[PDB]
Amino acid sequence: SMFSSNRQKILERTEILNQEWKQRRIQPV
Amino acid sequence: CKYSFKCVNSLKEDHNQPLFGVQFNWHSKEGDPLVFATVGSNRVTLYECHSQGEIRLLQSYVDADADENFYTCAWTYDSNTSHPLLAVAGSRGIIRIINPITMQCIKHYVGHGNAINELKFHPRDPNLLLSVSKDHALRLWNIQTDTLVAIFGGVEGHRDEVLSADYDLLGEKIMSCGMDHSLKLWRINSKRMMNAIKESYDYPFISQKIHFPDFSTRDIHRNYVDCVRWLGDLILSKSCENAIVCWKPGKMEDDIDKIKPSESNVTILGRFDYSQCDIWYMRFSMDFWQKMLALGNQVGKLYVWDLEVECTTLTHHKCGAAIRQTSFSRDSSILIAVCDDASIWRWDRL
Ligand SMILES: Cc1ncccc1-c1cnc(NCc2c(F)ccc3c2CCO3)n2cnnc12
Ligand SMILES: [Cl-]
Ligand SMILES: [Cl-]
Ligand SMILES: [Cl-]
Repeated sequence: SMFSSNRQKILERTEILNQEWKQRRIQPV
Repeated sequence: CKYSFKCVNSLKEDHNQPLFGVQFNWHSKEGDPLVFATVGSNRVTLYECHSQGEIRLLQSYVDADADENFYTCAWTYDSNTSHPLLAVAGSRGIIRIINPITMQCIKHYVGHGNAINELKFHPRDPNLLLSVSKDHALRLWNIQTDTLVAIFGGVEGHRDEVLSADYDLLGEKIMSCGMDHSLKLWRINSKRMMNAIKESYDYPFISQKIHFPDFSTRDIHRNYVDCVRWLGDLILSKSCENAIVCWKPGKMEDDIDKIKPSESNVTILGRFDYSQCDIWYMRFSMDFWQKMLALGNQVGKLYVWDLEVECTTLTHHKCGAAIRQTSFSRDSSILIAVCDDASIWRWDRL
């Protein structure tokens, strides 16, 4: 499906960004 | 729609001017308070969200130019110090880099021959800032070396004001749109662009002049396109027809990375319909996980759709002014809307 395959791409790519974010410790404002 | 929200608070900024932008800082780590910035008139204001719907004012930046009108802001971080940074721009066509801890401008960039409508930071490299302008061009800046990496425009660039642009999730390509009714793709993972980005780190610096996009279409909307965002390999964009159109370059089966610059087809997959949002300059937003889509209208209604469905309407009787932009917190627990009457509305997810 067009929807199921695109959702899977979003899931994999957002997980890559979330893992990059989890490794960072940006100071609070 | 399975998503429900409760309006827990609202306030009005004392300048009484329209608020055109709102952005939560998605770079803040877990455990730290949720913070958002609002932009409008010659002001940038930061707020912290707390329990029981509290919207805590932190501080404001007032530009020395009383006639500056900020239209957009974007968050990033300093890769060397891990401190947060906020970029702002508007009618003057000047990009200001603000230190949010002090709310002071630390540096600025000139170059655009007119107003800047949108700023966006690259999702992987925090130093790469994209600006889009009424001068018909997009510009990519490296804020670590204070260099202009590239100018996207010229022979086959936009022929009228650029209103919006977005990077894809991994930061390999940009889609831009504007007053010429077109949506254009610019690949930044090309060997030319990857080398230009590397040269900007080695660094007057000579910017790449990218005259030709990797795809262009005028067949999705028949009028100005004021907002575009990627939804994976698909695109969401809107004009004044009370609909956000979900589409993709090429035929149904065509892979986004195999599309040739001369590709003449587009595939329209569907539309998210709404009402009373046919004036220019109204932005839609998505949460981090791209599970929810939000858009405010001219009479203060906030539409939310569940993107995991191949519509919840948030209304408050005292919220009646145009909602220019909305922002979700990184964890999707809070949704903030900002309006033409300088009001800010906080909606908490149930
Ligand atoms: C001065 C002014 N008065 C009255 C109404 C609007 C404007 C205005 C606002 N915003 C922008 N640009 C930013 C921008 C955009 F480009 C596309 C969509 C979008 C926005 C903000 C919210 O949704 N303007 C550019 N020129 N006038 C403007
Ligand atoms: Cl942002
Ligand atoms: Cl070129
Ligand atoms: Cl349309």
